[PDB]
Amino acid sequence: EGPDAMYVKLISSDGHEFIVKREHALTSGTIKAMLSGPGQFAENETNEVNFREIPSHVLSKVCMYFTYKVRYTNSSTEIPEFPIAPEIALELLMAANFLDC
Amino acid sequence: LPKMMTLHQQCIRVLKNNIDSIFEVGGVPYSVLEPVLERCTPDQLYRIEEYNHVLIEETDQLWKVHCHRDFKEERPEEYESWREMYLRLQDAREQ
Amino acid sequence: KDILCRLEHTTLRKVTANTAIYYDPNPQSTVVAEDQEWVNVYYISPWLLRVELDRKHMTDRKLTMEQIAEKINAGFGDDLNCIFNDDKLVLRIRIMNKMDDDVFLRCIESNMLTDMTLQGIEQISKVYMHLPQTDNKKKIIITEDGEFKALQEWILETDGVSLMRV
Amino acid sequence: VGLVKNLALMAYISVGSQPSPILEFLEEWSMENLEEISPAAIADATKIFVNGCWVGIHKDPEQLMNTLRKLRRQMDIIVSEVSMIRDIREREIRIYTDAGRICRPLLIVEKQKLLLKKRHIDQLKEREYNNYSWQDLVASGVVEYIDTLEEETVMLAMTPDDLQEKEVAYCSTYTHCEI
Amino acid sequence: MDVFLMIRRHKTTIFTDAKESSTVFELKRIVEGILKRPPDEQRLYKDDQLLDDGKTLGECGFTSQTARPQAPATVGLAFRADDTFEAL
Amino acid sequence: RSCLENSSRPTSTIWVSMLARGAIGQRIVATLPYIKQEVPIIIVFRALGFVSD
Amino acid sequence: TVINNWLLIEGHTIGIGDSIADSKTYQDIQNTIKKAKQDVIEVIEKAHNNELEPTPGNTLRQTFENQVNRILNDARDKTGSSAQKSLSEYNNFKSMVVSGAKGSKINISQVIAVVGQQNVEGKRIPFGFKHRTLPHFIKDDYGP
Amino acid sequence: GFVGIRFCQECNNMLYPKEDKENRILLYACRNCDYQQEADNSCIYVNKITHEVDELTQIIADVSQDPTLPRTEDHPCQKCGHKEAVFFQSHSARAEDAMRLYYVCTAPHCGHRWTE
Ligand SMILES: [Zn+2]
Ligand SMILES: [Zn+2]
Repeated sequence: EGPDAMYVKLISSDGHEFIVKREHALTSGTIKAMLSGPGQFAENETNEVNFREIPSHVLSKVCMYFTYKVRYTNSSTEIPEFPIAPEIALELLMAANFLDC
Repeated sequence: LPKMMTLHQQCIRVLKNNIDSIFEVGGVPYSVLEPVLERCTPDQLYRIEEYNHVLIEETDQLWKVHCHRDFKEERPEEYESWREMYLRLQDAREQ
Repeated sequence: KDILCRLEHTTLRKVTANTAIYYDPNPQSTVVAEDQEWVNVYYISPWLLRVELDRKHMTDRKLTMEQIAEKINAGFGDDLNCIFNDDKLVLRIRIMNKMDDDVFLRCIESNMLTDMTLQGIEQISKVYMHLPQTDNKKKIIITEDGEFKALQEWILETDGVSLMRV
Repeated sequence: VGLVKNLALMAYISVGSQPSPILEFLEEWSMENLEEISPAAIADATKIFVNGCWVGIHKDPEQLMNTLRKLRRQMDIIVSEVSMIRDIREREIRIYTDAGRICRPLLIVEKQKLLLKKRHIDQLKEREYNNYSWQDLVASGVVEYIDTLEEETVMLAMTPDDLQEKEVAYCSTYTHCEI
Repeated sequence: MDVFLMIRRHKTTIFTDAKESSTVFELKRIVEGILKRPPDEQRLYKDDQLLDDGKTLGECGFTSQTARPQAPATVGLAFRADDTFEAL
Repeated sequence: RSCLENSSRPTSTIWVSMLARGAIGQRIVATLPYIKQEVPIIIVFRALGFVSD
Repeated sequence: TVINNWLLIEGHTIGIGDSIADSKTYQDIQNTIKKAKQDVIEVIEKAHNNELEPTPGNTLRQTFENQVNRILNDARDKTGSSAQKSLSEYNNFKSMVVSGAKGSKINISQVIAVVGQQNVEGKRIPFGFKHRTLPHFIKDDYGP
Repeated sequence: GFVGIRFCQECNNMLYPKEDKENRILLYACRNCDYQQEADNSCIYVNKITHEVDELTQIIADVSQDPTLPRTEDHPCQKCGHKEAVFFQSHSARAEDAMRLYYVCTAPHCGHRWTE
């Protein structure tokens, strides 16, 4: 949330917003197109990412997956999977719309 | 599983194991839902389409993959989408 | 290995890839047309027996096509003429001079495949070379110092018995 | 030794049946007779043998075997002891109704799940109250008798633990389970 | 190795990354760096086991399992040490 | 070992065999019940009522 | 007479505790079995991807069988060696084996560690079904 | 290449090879009736002694429905991109010298068969 960008805040129209490592949110497709928008260099540092219509636990799983995938891609480990609950996958699949991954 | 998966692949492999868990899709477009519905069987497609009617006109080409697997000797006639042909021949064969 | 090749029976069947029968009444214009150049170099019944031999079997048996050709000539005594070349290992056999010659060439091709020996001894089907690691089948010698010394030397086994020829 | 054998406990030797219902059903389930076909149609079709009698050919053998298994599992036209074998590689369907075929009952597995549910077990716990018996379990399409020729085409799970198995189950196409 | 705790204050959750041994108020320092939180505003609660007054991460409540990228371990937060403990 | 169904009769056995290589080619013969010698199979097909090859 | 009357004082038994090994020994046996099964799978993958070189005097299937039987015999030998190495001086299987009275080290190995490969007519268990030993396996399964 | 049976038309019997020296060419003649026909291919008979290297043409696609066959998802189909395929060794008597795997795509309407 602070303009020194290693913590970025992101909101889903829910009370439970989430603030995450930008370096561990680096694998987002849309971090290159709505924080790295028409011009870089302090467009990113605003850290008001006001997404809509996502329940809190869903994007908690999504951004925990962000940290998960960033530190489990190009590391010494490549095997592990992601244990999502079966029902929430549906609404998590709409998160699959947003983040281009 | 010595494989890396992104969010699309993770969600669709979990859902590709438990198609049966789907009751109502909410508002997902078919273009997103295209993988899990192609690895599926026609009774489950009937269940999905009769809980999630808005998908019907999207899934008809999918029914072709079923039709040429269950009625491989057949072709549609004109004014016959593949879903209604599959249901008509399926009920005719059961009768 | 040279002795093993000289002992193991080698028919033409062990080294032949294929045999085909053709109607070629004019060797000046070969119908197969892949053998035109060397047949025209050489240049008769209109029936042709074209024998193609595998590369690997003709190599590891250490056989050259001249040996097969002279084996043909010794087997039949110029009852039939066999030309050959390679640079595909190609033989071409005709029968010079009421049992039409196609079934006679049938029969001599059966004789080719079964009843002809290239190298080795007829009753011996397979020869297994080995170097024994035990003293049961070694060459024990008495040295100049006077000990019994076991010498590991290559020994052969057979699957048939032709002891006197061996 | 080896020449005198004994039955396994659930082994049942088939008693014999008339091929006539299966033959009639095959005649009007799109199988064409041998008398009415040109030989050119035999190369791509599936030969159908009923008690070793080549009676015709079929163009869609997979749905035919699905239909025949559905008929036998609900104790329709095909009785339970009839053996039906699809030699898939050799394009043949052999139906045996004769006596002397030794078979055994196996639980039917569809999509890595037993068709035997807790409702069947609960009904069988009160066998002398519900009048639910083993024959009702056969008629339910839960168990079926597989002989030695059909067993050579089935895929047996040794236990239901082979069904409820994770990403590498060693087989995802189990058709039957040992009781 | 890693660490994974959802620093959960009802409607605000902080993310962290650290290793199996670090003083537990350095967590408050790394919250302070970007979220401008004085140590009064950083009364971290217990884990399922009681919290670490000895002030390291390799002490009670934290194991090698709680550094799970598959799913972390969460607990509530109160941004006041003695006065009030505000939830929602 | 052919035996007619729906009846209790002895089984009649037919042997459609092929001769060994050791003969210009190897031929298919038929050992029929109540026939002393082996019969070539094309003769059996012609006697069944199909003369053309 | 003298030894049979001293055996009244000493006594000799066999029990289920003579069939038990150490937990470390069980771990070693399971590790050896796992490694040998992995080796058999690797030889299977080499033969399946046409990377298996035939040995002189034998065809490809018989060289594969020789390699697999060598791996499994090494497994049975190593697990048996660990089984005898686990045995105490009070072990009665070991007592009857080193006395020469009854049994062998193979019997101790089969009781404690690994029964081993079953052979019919000198080869492994044949494909009595269509390319399957039993209908509980998949077709063309050449694993242990 | 192989040579097949060429049939007569008058009696539908077998045509046997023969030569005419007046035209000095090759003809397939029927010797039940008096039919004759000029022969297209000069090859009368061919051995295929070591031409058993191919087994793909004898495989049929129906083995994709075999539940006892091993299935893999690490060998995608080249013709259609389906992820799943059955694999099996050759079932011939020529398979004593090879444990080579053949693969058949399990997607319907494709039936593509390949090797390794
Ligand atoms: Zn004619
Ligand atoms: Zn395909």
